[PDB]
Amino acid sequence: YISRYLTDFEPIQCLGRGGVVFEAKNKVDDCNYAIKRIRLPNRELAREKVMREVKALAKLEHPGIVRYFNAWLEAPPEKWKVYLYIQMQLCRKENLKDWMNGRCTIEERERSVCLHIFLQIAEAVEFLHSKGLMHRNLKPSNIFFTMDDVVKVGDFGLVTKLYMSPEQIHGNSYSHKVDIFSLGLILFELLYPFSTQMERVRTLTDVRNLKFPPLFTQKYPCEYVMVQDMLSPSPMERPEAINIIENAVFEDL
Ligand SMILES: Cc1cc(NC(=O)[C@H](O)c2cccc(F)c2)ccc1-c1cn(C)c2ncnc(N)c12
Repeated sequence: YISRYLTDFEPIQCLGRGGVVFEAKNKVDDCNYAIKRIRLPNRELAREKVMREVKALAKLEHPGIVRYFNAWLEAPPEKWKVYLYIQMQLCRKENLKDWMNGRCTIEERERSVCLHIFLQIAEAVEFLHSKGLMHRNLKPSNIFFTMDDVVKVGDFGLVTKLYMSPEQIHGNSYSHKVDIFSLGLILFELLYPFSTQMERVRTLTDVRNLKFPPLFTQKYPCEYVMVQDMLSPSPMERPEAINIIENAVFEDL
């Protein structure tokens, strides 16, 4: 037995860890892809549950969704069981976190470029919600850029907490509102740069509890009302993905 992945791609490196994610140039077409290797569940309703998802995911086409290419199953003989591969468009190694941690002044955070980036993330989330799907992984380490500076939501589907909503932590991610919450923090962190890791944690932890820096509440007064809405502590209160994109602040960017 020889595995499909090993014959057809020469691996470059590992990009992710949690399933594993590799970089690998396909030999036929000579382009480098992001490849997610999941070890599958051993049960026969846990297997089939997943395989109904890869079917629904592979149908997704949107500008904020990393471009899909292929999926295939393998089952090799271990030396001492059944891995699923997903070939996805490779993305720039510099994610949203990197981008933010490299621009720490109000000046390097232009109000125009920031709202632009955020809208794309919001529009991608609108799409997924309208398809009856939810992200549940919105956070800067997992918001990406394409070679051509297009923003993409990161990995989701196929089954830190500072960007998780409360219910998500102690509950069952119950509603698609958990994504509205995540967007709130992300919008703030874009418009209010940090100096130190401590500052970031202390201030986000506070903004989870609606304790905002007054300098922010002054500087961006509209944005403040949005981030408040998006954080409304009773889930059912928060806006819908659609409502956020239709907010006045997004007009003639
Ligand atoms: C591994 C990975 C997977 C996805 N999967 C999906 O969106 C989503 O599962 C999906 C599947 C199928 C169709 C469909 F529409 C959507 C998105 C992003 C990355 C990614 C992570 N890391 C660390 C990366 N590093 C460089 N490039 C990268 N693509 C990545």
